[PDB]
Amino acid sequence: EEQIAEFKEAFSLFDKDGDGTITTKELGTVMRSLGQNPTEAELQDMINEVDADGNGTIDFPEFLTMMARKMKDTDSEEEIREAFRVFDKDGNGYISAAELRHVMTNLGEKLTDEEVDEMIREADIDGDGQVNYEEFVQMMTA
Amino acid sequence: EEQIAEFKEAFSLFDKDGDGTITTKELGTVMRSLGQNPTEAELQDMINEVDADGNGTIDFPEFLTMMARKMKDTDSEEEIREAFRVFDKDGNGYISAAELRHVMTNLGEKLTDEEVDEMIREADIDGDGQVNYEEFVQMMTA
Amino acid sequence: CVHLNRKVFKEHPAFRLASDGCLRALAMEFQTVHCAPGDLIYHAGESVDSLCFVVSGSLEVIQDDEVVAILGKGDVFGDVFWKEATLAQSCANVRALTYCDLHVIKRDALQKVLEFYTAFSHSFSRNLILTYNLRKRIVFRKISDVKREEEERMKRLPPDHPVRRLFQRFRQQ
Amino acid sequence: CVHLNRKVFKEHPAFRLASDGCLRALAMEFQTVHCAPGDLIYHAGESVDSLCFVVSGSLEVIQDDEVVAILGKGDVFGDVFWKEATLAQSCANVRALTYCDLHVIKRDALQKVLEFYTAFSHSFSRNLILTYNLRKRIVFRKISDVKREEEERMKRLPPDHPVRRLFQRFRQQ
Amino acid sequence: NEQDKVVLFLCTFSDITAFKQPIEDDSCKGWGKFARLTRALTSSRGVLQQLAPSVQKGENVHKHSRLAEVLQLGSDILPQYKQEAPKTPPHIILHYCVFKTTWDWI
Repeated sequence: EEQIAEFKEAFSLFDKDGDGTITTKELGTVMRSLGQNPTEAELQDMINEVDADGNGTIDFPEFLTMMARKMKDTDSEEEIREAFRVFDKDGNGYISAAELRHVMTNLGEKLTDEEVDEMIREADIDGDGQVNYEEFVQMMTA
Repeated sequence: EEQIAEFKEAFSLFDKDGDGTITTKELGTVMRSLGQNPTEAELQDMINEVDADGNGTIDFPEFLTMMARKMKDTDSEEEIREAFRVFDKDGNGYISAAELRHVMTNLGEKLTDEEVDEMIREADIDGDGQVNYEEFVQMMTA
Repeated sequence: CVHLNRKVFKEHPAFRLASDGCLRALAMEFQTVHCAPGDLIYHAGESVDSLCFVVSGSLEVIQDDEVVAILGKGDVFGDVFWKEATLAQSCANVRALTYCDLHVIKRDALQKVLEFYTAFSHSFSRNLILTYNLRKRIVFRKISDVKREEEERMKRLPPDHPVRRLFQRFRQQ
Repeated sequence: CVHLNRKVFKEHPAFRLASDGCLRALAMEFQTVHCAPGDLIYHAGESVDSLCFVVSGSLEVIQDDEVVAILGKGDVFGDVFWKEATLAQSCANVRALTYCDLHVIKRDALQKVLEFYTAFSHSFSRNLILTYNLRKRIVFRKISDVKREEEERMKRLPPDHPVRRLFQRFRQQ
Repeated sequence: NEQDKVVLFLCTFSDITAFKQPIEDDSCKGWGKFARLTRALTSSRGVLQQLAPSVQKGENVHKHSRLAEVLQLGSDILPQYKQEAPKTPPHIILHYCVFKTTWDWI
């Protein structure tokens, strides 16, 4: 999620030329400096088992799929994050009152404008019209 | 009532010479500048239907009768204004305690001097011995 | 402070029974107040929270443009605090005739001293007659208005329904 | 102080019934406040403990980046204290347009004066209409957001179980 | 705005009551309805359009005068709602100006 850009230093530390192309020779070099001696055959098996393109070179959003695989968050954390994904359609980290109006139309339960503004304002704490992930969980707690 | 003197600018704006004499020719001129073209016959009908003197010229207290006709105030406002007219005999906008003594004699229910002074003082707020229209309605409310 | 308020404490019969410690506890809360001529002390409707001892000069008490009491040297006005136990509005203006020296004492401070000196408080209540109660309303009539009303009395249900109601309210008062 | 706050006491219909003693007791607790342009008075969510009389200049009331009321000469804003009897947060910022002179009065001092002058307090409640209640929230919609939502409405139970619960909470609200 | 975005609607009001027609649902008189219309249309006729009612055919002239005040204002009062610096008319130099300060120094 937010550590996706924090992995970018590690991903630039992966390749030796820094080309966005995960070489087999560069991976063998970094494992050899790690202290393991793997064969190139099992490293090619790892390439064909990891890469979605699968051409001897992989990218950083091509690793984002494996990052989403190895993420594996909790129960309630994934619940509120998926509720953020369906509840914010733009995914911009904020809940506009018009976004809550659109998901009130898409929920089936239609609410008034005063009630939807009161739901925003009870949800909001800093008071800028949009609520945060923390402001979302602050009412999803109890 | 209080707008009677505020109509005096309009009444001086009615006549052209400003003589206290509503001319038929001046009324035809001001309607012609208004954008209507009435005949002088219907304007003479309006003169004979409006003026209490009825001589081709009318005055400002001669219009005060039509102003009292077209006043047509509310129920409770006219009630408290007529209660002011019977309750203040001088009509001076104030209720002296001796005025309340005279209307206590003319009401039939005679009260003591201490009770009539207490009625004045409970009625009065600014405390000058006389009460106002607003001080009258302030106890006539509830 | 006892020497400053000796002009109260030697002249008043309420204070001729005061203990020495009670005299200290009173004089530390007294305030000497000088007033100019025409510089009034209490407005009409002002809160009377301080009974004042006029130790010098003369004062007049104007209720409804009429002088009601002249206060001279050694006269106590204000409100009887220990018996009233509530704040009231002043009935009358208290204009100052001359350069006067009063010795006021606030209601809260006087009540503190009288609650602490319980044996003195009964003597104070029995011996301090207020010269003019500023709380109580004095009913009267002006002679000019009585004369004009006699002239008018020699000259002289649709209104009563929004009027007798109020009258009955005043009967319930 | 009555002469300093004559700009309130001669112009407001709430104060045209005020007694002389009540006028003194109000003006001793009034505070004239000068503000610079762009120097706002109440924040969003600040406690509104002081109703202000704008005796000079002009103010704007910004709720959610939108001007909601322009206050001019002789306009009263704040919160209706004697009827609310509780402190509330301000709904909106109150930015100052020009160099303005307000005449504020704190809620506690105004409540003291209105509790002591009981005959005046009813007249104050009947004659002081607040120009802008800072307590009450004004619901509206922005035209640009309504236009974008109309564009989105032309373009368009596993989530509902942790969501409809909250919805029902809002139904209980 | 200062950013040239529209932010307010100024709508200016006047009365064309006396210059259109009298119409009443109920009245003491047609004369009374005329009196109420003359009491309404005051700020134009009784004040601004005072050279009109002596002359005749003044309806278009009075409407043009009352609208031409606001029409010249449609270019004059474009106050733009900006917290801008107050300015003097030109050919009037400021007191604390840098040129005026170095002029006073020389």
